[PDB]
Amino acid sequence: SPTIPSRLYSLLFRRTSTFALTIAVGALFFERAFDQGADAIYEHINEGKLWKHIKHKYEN
Amino acid sequence: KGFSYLVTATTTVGVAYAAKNVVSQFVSSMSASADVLAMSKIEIKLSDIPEGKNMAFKWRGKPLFVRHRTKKEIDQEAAVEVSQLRDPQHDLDRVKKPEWVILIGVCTHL
Amino acid sequence: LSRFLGPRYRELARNWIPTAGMWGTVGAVGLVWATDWRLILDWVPYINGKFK
Amino acid sequence: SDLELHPPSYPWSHRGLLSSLDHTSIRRGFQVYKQVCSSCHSMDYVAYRHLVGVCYTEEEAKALAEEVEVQDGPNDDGEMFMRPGKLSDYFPKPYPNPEAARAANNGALPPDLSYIVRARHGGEDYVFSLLTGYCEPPTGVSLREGLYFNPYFPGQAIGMAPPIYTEVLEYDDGTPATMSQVAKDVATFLRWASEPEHDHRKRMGLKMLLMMGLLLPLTYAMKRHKWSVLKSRKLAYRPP
Amino acid sequence: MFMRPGKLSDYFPKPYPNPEAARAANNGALPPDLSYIVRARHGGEDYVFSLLTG
Amino acid sequence: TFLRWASEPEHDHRKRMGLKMLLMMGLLLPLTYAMKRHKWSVLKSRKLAYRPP
Amino acid sequence: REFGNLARIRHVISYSLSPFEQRAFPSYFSKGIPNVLRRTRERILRVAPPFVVVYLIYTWGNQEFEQSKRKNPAMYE
Amino acid sequence: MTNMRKTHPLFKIINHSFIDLPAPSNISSWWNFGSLLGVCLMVQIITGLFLAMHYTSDTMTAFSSVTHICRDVNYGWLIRYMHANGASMFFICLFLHVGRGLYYGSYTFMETWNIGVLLLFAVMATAFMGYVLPWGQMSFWGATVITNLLSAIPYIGTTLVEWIWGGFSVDKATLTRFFAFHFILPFIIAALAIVHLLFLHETGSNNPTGLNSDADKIPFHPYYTIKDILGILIMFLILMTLVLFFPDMLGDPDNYMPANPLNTPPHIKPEWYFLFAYAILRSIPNKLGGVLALILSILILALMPFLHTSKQRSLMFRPITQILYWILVANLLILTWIGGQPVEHPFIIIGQLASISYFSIILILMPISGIIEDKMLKLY
Amino acid sequence: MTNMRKTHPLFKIINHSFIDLPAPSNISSWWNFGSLLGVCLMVQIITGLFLAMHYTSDTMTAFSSVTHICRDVNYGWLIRYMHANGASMFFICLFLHVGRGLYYGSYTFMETWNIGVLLLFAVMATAFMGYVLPWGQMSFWGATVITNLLSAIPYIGTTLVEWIWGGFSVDKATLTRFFAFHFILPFIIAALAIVHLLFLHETGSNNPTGLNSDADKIPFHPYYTIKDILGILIMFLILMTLVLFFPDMLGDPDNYMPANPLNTPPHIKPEWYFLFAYAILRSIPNKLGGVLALILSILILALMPFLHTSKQRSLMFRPITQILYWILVANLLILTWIGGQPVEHPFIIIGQLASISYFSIILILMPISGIIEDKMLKLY
Ligand SMILES: CCCCCCCCCCCCCCCCCC(=O)OC[C@H](COP(=O)(O)OCCN)OC(=O)CCCCCCCCCCCCCCCCC
Ligand code: HEC
Ligand code: HEM
Ligand code: HEM
Ligand code: HEM
Ligand code: HEM
Ligand code: FES
Repeated sequence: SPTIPSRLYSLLFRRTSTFALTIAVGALFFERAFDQGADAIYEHINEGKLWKHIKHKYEN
Repeated sequence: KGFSYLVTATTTVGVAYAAKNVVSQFVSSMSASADVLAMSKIEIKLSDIPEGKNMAFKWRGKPLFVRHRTKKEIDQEAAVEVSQLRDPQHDLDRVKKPEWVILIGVCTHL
Repeated sequence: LSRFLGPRYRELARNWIPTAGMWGTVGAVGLVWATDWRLILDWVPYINGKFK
Repeated sequence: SDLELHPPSYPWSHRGLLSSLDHTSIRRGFQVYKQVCSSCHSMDYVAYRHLVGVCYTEEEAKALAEEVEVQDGPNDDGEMFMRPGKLSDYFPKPYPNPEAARAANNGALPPDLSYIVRARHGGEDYVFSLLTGYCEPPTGVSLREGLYFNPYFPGQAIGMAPPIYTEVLEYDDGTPATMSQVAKDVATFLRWASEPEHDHRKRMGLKMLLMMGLLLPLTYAMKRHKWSVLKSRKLAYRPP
Repeated sequence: MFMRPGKLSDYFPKPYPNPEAARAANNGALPPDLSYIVRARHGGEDYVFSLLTG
Repeated sequence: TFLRWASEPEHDHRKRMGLKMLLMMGLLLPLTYAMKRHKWSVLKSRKLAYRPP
Repeated sequence: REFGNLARIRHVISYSLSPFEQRAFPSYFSKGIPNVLRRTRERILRVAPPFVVVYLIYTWGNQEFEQSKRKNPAMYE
Repeated sequence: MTNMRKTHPLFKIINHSFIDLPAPSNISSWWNFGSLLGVCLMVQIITGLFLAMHYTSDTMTAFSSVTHICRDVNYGWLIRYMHANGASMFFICLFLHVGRGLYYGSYTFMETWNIGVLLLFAVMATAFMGYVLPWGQMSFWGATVITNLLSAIPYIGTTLVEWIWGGFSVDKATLTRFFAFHFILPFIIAALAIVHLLFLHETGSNNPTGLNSDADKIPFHPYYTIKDILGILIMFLILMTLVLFFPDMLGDPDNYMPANPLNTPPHIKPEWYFLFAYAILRSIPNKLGGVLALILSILILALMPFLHTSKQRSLMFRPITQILYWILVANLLILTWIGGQPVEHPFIIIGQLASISYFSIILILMPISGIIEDKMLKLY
Repeated sequence: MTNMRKTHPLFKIINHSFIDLPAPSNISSWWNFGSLLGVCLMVQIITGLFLAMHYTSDTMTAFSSVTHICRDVNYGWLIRYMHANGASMFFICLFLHVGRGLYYGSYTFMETWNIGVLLLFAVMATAFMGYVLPWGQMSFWGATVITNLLSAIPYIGTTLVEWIWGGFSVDKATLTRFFAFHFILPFIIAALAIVHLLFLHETGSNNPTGLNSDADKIPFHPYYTIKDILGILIMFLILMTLVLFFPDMLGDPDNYMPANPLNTPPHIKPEWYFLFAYAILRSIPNKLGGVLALILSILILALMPFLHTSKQRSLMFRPITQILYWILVANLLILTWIGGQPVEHPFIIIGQLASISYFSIILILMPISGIIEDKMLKLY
C-alpha cells in the first residue's frame, strides 16, 4: 500500500536539504538523458544530411 | 504530498537545466572566440635569418622569441651545470634543437 | 566569542551538522554539475557518456 | 516595368521546422561558388575555418586554402609579399575596391554573397529563381547590351550574364552537373553562408520545444495547485 | 589610387608607409611620431631642448 | 615650442579659461562663504541655558 | 525617526537671533586667529611627528638610492 | 527574536513592495505584462551588455562587428537575435500594457499613467537608436528619415538636426552618439520604472471589474509569484520560438546590406512597432503637420485621463465603449498595415481615413459613448 | 490645503531624506565628502557619457579616437581631462571618506560600512578599466600586470584569465568588454550608493564627538545644503585648477604613446591609489601571497568593525590611538611613495617594513591601544 510517491516523499521530498540533493542529482542525470534523447531525435530526423553522418566518406 | 512535491521537483530540475544552459552560453560567449582560436595555433615561419639573432612574433597573444644561437652559446649552455640554478633544467631538456630556440617574452615576475 | 560555548550550543551544533553536511553536499554537487568538472565526473557510472 | 515577380516556394530539404541542411549539397555549392561565382562575387565574412567542421575535413580545408595565393605583410624591410593562404584567412577578393568591380563588370556592382539569402526577398528561392529564370525578353522590351532580361530581378534588366548551365563544372561526387542541380547546390551553400548557425539553431529549437512541452504543463500544474485554495474557496454572508 | 595636391583636410604627410620602412631607413630604430612627444617624455619641451642641444 | 603646441593645441584657450575660472572663483568663494556664514549665524551665536528645578 | 520624538530634553532654553540682524563675520580675524592657533596647538603633536618621520624616510631613501646608483671606487681594476 | 523579513530595512522594503503586497485577487493574465516588461528589460540589459562587449561603434566596423558577433562569437547569433526578438516582445508587452490600461480604466492613476507615457517615449527612442546601431542600409536610411522629420520644425529644426547629427548627415558621430545613448537610456528607463512602481504602490493596483478591491485582497506571494513565473515561461516560449525558428519575419532583410548613402532602398519602412505613427505621418500631407500628428498621437495617451466622462471605471460593463475600443484596436492594426505598404493608391485614402477615424474615436466618440451609456443606465 | 512636500510621495521621500532629515549640528568639513563623492560620480557619469559619445572601442582606433576627442571635438580636451582629474578627485574624496569613517568610528554602522566597501571595490575596478580604455602603453601593460595577478590564483586562475581576456592576451575583445564594463558599472555604483544612503538613513548620521547627537539636531536644509554647496564649489575649484593648469601632474606621460605589445616601459606605474595597492603587492615576494595581501589590505576595512575594542566610539577623546591613526595615514603615504618608486634598494625593505607596520597597527596595535586607554580611564 505504500506507493512510489509515498516512498519518494518519505525518503527524499521531506527535508529541504535532501530535496535539493534530489533536485541536483536529477538535474545531472536528466541533463545527460535529455541531451542524449534530443540529440538522437535530431539525428533520426536528419539522417544522411549532417557532417557526422557524412564524414566517413572523406576521412582516411 | 509526494505527488505535489514530485511536480515541484521536476519543475525545479527543468528550470535548473535551462538556467545552467543559458548561463553556460553567456559565459562561453564572453570567453575566447573563433578568430582568436584560429590566430593562436598556426604560425608562419621563415628561415632567412642568420645565426645569433632574435625574431619577435605573436604566438597565442604572447611575444614569441625565435633565437638563432651560435656554437659558443650552445656549448656554454650545454656545459653549464643545473645544480646552481633555481630550477634544475638544462638546454637539451629545455629545447629539442640547438640552433633554434623558441620561447615566450612573458616574464615570470610581472 | 565566548558566549557560544557551553553544552546547549554544542548540542545545537550536533543537531545541525547533518543538515550542514547535506547542504555542503548539495553545494558540491551543484558546483560540479554547473562547472562540468571532469576530475569528479569521470568516476560516475553514466555521465561518462557525454565525455564531459 | 514596376512589377515584381514573387519567387515560388520550393521544397528545400531544410524548409521544415526541424530539418537541417544537406551538407553534401553545401559542399557542391561551395565548389560551384569557387569555380564559377568567385570570379565576380565576394564572400568576405566566410572563411575556410568556417568551412571546416560542416563540409570538409581539416586537411581538405587546408588544401583548398593553400591552393589559393593571398597577399600578406609587412616583412622586415616593409614590402607587401604573397604567401599561400591558411585556415584563418577569409575568401579572397576578386577586386580590391568596389569601383574596380564596377569598372570590370560594366558598371554593375556584384554584391557580397555572405548575406544575400538573408538580404533578398525569398532568399534561396529568389536565388534559385534568378539563376534558373533567364529567358528571352518579350516583345516591346528593348534592352541594351551588357544587360540581360530576368523576370525575377527587380527592374527585369540584370547586369549578370547567365553564370551556370549544363556541364558548367565537374563535381567530385559524380553528381550530374545540370543547371537545376547546380542552382540548388549553390542556393544551399548561400543559405549556409547567410546562416551558419542553421542546424545548431534547429537543434536548440528542438530541445526547447521538448523542454517546454515538459515544463509548461508542470508549471501550470504548480500554478493551479497554489491557486486551488482560491478557486475552490466558498463565501457565505450571515448578517444578524 | 592616384595622386592629387593636398588641401586643408589632409594631415601631415607620411615619411614611411609602415614602421618597417622606418626600421629599414633608420637601421632598426623607430623614429616616434612627434604629436605627443612632449606629453610622452618626462620634462617635455625641456627634454626635447636638452636632447637636441646635448 | 612647436612640439609643445602640437602636443597641447588647447594651451592658450586652456590658460584663458583658467584665468577666467580663477577670477570667477575668487569672486564666488568669499560670496558663497558669506552666504554659508549668514545662514549658519543663527547656530553660531546660539546661547544655551539649563534651568532645572 | 522625524523631529518630535528624537530625544528627551527638559529645562533647556535656547537663544537665537536673525541672520539679517547679526553679522556674518563677527570678529573674523581678532578671534579667528587665536582659535585656529589653539586648535593647531591642541592637535599638532599627533600629526606632525608622523609627517616629519615620513619626510625623514623620504629623504633617506632618495639619498641612499642615489648612493647605491653611485659608483663604488673599490673596483679600480 | 525578531521577524527579519519585516525588520531588516532592505528586506522590509522588498516585503512591503513585492512579498506582502495586498494585490487584487481577481486580476487576469493581462496583469502579468508589467512583470513581463520588467523581465524583458532585464533580458535586454544582459543581451545588449554582451553585444556591446563584442560590438564596436565605428562606421567602418559596425557591420563587420555584427557579423563577427553572429559568426565568430560563441552563441553571439543567439544573443543578437534574442536582443532583436526581445525588442519585438518588449513592444508587444508595451502595447498590451497600454491596452489593459485603456480598457480597464487604469489611466485614472494619473501620475502613474504619465510616468508610463514617459517610459513609452524612452523605450521608443531606445529601440529606434538600437535599430540604427547595426549600420544596415535600412538602419541608416530610417535614421535619416526620422531626423529629417524632426528637422521639419520651423526655425529650430535645421539647427537641431545638425546638432543631433553631429554634422550634416547620419555619419560617424551620429552612430557613436547613438550607441552611447542606446547604452545609457535603458538605465533611465529602469529608474523611471522604479518611479512607476512607486507611484503605483502609492495608489494601489486595479482589478478588471474596476471596483474597490480592498474587500477581497490576497498577498502577492505565492499567488502572483507563481502566476508571473508562468507568464515569464510563456513569454520565454514565444521569444525563444521567435529566435530559433522565425528570426527574420519581424526583422528586415535590407538591414543585412551595408549602409550605402549612394543607393536608396526600394521601399523604406521603419520597424513594425513604429508603423502606425509612420502611417499617420504619411497620411497628413504636411511635414510640420505630420510630425505634430505623431507627437500628439503619442501624447494623447497622457491626455487620456481628462477624457473620462463615465461613472464606471472599466469597460467590463460598457458594451458600446467596448465596441468603440475594439474598433480602435482594429484601426491601429490598419495603421500598422498602412505603414507596411508604401504611399500609393488606395493606401492614400485608407491611411487618411484610418488616422482621422483613430483620432475621432479616441477624442470624440468614446466620451460621447460614455455619456449616452450613463444616460441609458439612468445616471442623470 | 495640504503640505505637498510632506504628502506627494516622491516629494515625501525627498523631504524625509534631503530636506527635513535630522542631521547632527556639529559635523565638520569631513562630513561633506559623501556629497562630494556623489556629485563627482555625477560629473564622471556625464563626462564619460560625452567621451563615449565621441569614443570608439577598437584597438586600431581607440587612441585615434582619444586624439580626435582632444583635438577636433569642441572642448573635448576639457571633457577628457575633466573626466581624468575627476577620477583622481573621486579617489581623493573616497580616501578622505574612509579616513573620516575610520577616525570617527562610523564603521559601527556595519551594513553601511560593508556597502561602502563594496562601492570601493566597484570604484577601483571601474577606474582600472577606464584607465585601460584610452589604450596607451601604461594602460595595456597595467591591464596585463593586473590580469596576471588574477592568474596567480591556483588551479582556476589561468582559466579565469583566458576567460576575462577574451583570448590569450589583452587584445580587441579585452578592450571592448572593458569598455562595456566601464560604462555599466557606475550605474551599479549609483544603485549601491542609493542602498548606502538607505542604510545610513536607517540609523542616522554620526558626529565628531561620537556621542548620541539626537539632543541637538538641525535639519539638512538650509544649513548642510549651503555647506555642501560650498564644499562642491571648493572641490570644483581644486578640480578645475588641476584641469586648466596641471592636466598631467597626476597622470602618466607614457600613456601618450600608442600601446605597443612588443616594447615595454622600464617603469610600470599605475595611478597613485593603485601604487599604494601595488607596493603592498610587491612587498610580499610571491604571486599568490601578494594577491591575498592586496585583497586582504582592502578587506580589513570590512574587518574593521570587529576590531573595535574601545568603549568610546570616536578618536576625538582617544589620544594614543590618534597617534597610531596618524602613523597609519603616514604609512599609507609612504606606501604610495614606494609604489611610485621602482623595485631597487632600499625600496624593497622600506616597503616591506611599511606593509608589516600597516597590517600590524590595524590588526594588533589599535585594539591593544584601545584596551590600554580604557584601562587608563578606569574602565577595564
Ligand atoms: C610624552 C610627551 C609629553 C609631551 C608634553 C607636552 C606638554 C604638555 C602640557 C602643555 C600642553 C601642550 C599641548 C598639549 C596637547 C595634547 C597633549 C599632547 O600633546 O600629549 C603628547 C602626545 C599624546 O600623548 P600620548 O598619546 O600619551 O603619547 C604616547 C605615545 N604612544 O604625544 C606626543 O605628542 C608624542 C607623539 C610621538 C609619535 C612618535 C611616532 C614615531 C614612529 C612613527 C612611524 C610612522 C611610520 C613610518 C614607517 C614605518 C615603516 C618603515
Ligand atoms: C561575373 C560574370 C559574375 C558571375 C560569375 C556571377 N555573378 Fe552574380 N552578379 C554579377 C553582377 C555584375 C551583378 C549585379 C547585377 C545587377 O543588376 O545588380 C550580380 C548580381 C547578383 C545577385 C544580386 C541580384 C539582386 O537582385 O540583388 C545575385 C543573388 C547573384 N548575382 C548571384 C550569383 C550567383 C549565385 C553566382 C554563382 C553561380 C553568380 N551570381 C555569379 C556578376 C557575376
Ligand atoms: C518600461 C516600461 C514599463 C514598466 C517596467 C512598467 C511596469 C509596470 C508594472 C510592474 C506594473 C504592475 C503589474 C501590472 O499591473 O501589469 C504596471 C502597471 C501599470 N502600468 Fe506600467 N510599466 C511600463 C510602462 C507603462 C506604460 C507604457 C503605461 C501606460 C501608457 C503604464 C501604465 C501603467 C498603469 C496605469 C498601471 C496600473 C495597472 C493597474 O493598476 O491595474 N506603464 N506597470
Ligand atoms: C542596457 C541595455 C541595452 C544595451 C547595452 C543595448 C545594446 C545594443 C547593442 C550593442 C546593439 C547592437 C547589436 C545589433 O545591432 O544587433 C543593439 C541593438 C538593438 N537594440 Fe539594444 N541595448 C539595450 C537595450 C535595448 C532595449 C531596452 C531595446 C528595445 C526596447 C533595444 C533594442 C534594440 C534593437 C531593436 C536593436 C537592433 C538589433 C538588430 O537590428 O538586429 N535595446 N543594442
Ligand atoms: C561611490 C562611493 C560612495 C558614496 C556615493 C557614498 C555616499 C555617502 C554619503 C552621501 C554619505 C553621507 C555624508 C556623510 O555622512 O558624511 C555617506 C556616509 C558614510 N559612508 Fe559613504 N559613500 C561612498 C563610499 C563609502 C566608502 C568607501 C565607505 C567606507 C569604507 C563608506 C562608508 C560610509 C559611512 C560609514 C558613512 C556614515 C558616516 C557618518 O554617519 O557620519 N562610504 N556616504
Ligand atoms: C557612466 C559613467 C562613465 C562612463 C560612461 C565613462 C566612460 C569613459 C570613457 C569612454 C573613457 C575613455 C575616454 C578617454 O579616456 O579618452 C573613460 C576613461 C576613464 N575613466 Fe571613465 N566613465 C565613467 C565613469 C568613471 C568613473 C566613475 C571613474 C572613476 C572612479 C572613471 C575613471 C576613468 C579613468 C581614470 C579614465 C582614464 C582617463 C584617461 O586616461 O584619459 N570613469 N571613461
Ligand atoms: S617583469 Fe621581468 S623582472 Fe619584473
